[PDB]
Amino acid sequence: VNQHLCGSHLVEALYLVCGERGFFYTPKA
Amino acid sequence: VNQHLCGSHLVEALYLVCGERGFFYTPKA
Amino acid sequence: VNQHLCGSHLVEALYLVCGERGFFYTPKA
Amino acid sequence: VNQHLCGSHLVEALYLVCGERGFFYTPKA
Amino acid sequence: VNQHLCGSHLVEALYLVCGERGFFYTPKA
Amino acid sequence: VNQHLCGSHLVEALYLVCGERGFFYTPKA
Amino acid sequence: GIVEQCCASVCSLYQLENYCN
Amino acid sequence: GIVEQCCASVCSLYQLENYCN
Amino acid sequence: GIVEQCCASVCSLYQLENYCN
Amino acid sequence: GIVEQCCASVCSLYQLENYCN
Amino acid sequence: GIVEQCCASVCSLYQLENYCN
Amino acid sequence: GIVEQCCASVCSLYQLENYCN
Ligand SMILES: [Zn+2]
Ligand SMILES: [Zn+2]
Repeated sequence: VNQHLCGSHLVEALYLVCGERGFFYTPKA
Repeated sequence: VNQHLCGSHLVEALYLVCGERGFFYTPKA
Repeated sequence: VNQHLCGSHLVEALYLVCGERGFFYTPKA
Repeated sequence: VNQHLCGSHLVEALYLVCGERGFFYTPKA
Repeated sequence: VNQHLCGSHLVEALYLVCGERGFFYTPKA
Repeated sequence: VNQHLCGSHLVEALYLVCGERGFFYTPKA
Repeated sequence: GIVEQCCASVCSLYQLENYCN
Repeated sequence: GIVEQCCASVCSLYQLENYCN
Repeated sequence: GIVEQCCASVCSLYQLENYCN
Repeated sequence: GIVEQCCASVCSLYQLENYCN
Repeated sequence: GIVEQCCASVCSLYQLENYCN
Repeated sequence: GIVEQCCASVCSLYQLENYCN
């Protein structure tokens, strides 16, 4: 589906979806 | 992918995955 | 009291209040 | 009802329960 | 940095920053 | 200050600390 | 209902219990 | 305190009311 | 159920789809 | 990008995978 | 104060420390 | 890495700064 994800919720989705692999969090500034 | 997901953590993986249809969380079962 | 609860926060309140019992999450679509 | 609530989890049960009056979280005690 | 923190997110920041010490959550009413 | 921070918990401490620059979460490493 | 409401307006944990099983 | 009663132990929504300021 | 398969066990995003209503 | 979008608009978990390593 | 502010406007973790005990 | 230093170990807000991109 589609998800409307902001702030800390964005990073949980990333923690979950990459789990194991790890990830980069790069917001625009 | 493949993680340990306990207590509230699993309910949150559930909302992300499921989104709009939603889910049932029946631990008894 | 009263709580203003949206998105994933709605589901945590449900995880807590039903705990043990389990629950159904059925948003309107 | 009756759950195991550790670390941040307990502070979140606290905000939901307590709401507007708020709370004190004094673990030392 | 600066953080825009509302509702339950406010209390997580407090759970983290005081950790050990504990804290008071006193919203205005 | 000094806490045990596991799984999603650490990614959340990361967003609060880091904020706008953001972070990398490389567990493999 | 539940979601609509808890978000749109306000809702107490008592109303929330109508959702467990 | 809260931790013992609630993290080691178990406690209900009822008992958290005692920590509402 | 879900808990065993996922908290004791391990499971993927794939398996959570089975609990989407 | 990611953040802008996932928040501003909407985003699926498939797009999200472009962020792991 | 705290809440009003951290939400309404912006607040740093340094200001937040004024809340522990 | 981060996990060991922080989940097995213990670490402060100070050490998380090292993972800020
Ligand atoms: Zn947790
Ligand atoms: Zn939120």
